[PDB]
Amino acid sequence: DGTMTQEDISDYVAANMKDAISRTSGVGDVQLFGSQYAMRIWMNPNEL
Amino acid sequence: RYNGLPSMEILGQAAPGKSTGEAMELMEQLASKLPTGVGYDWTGMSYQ
Repeated sequence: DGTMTQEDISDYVAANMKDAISRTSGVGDVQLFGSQYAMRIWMNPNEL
Repeated sequence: RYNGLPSMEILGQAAPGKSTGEAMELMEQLASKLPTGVGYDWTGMSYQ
């Protein structure tokens, strides 16, 4: 429906799906094809 | 927390004459009518 970017999808999968899937019966390693959202502070050296 | 998500454990029993199967089935029927983003699961004795 074009409401979520792949960064938004990656965060949702990481935050809501990955942990439960990683503890599911018979599941060894689980690799996320993306990254969970962090609070990104993008510094400007001119303003610092 | 239950399976890595925030939870609230609810204990109860089937009323006299009725089996646990019917009591659990109603709790599921009542759980389905709850607000958006509220799920449920069976643990301990109910899991077995």
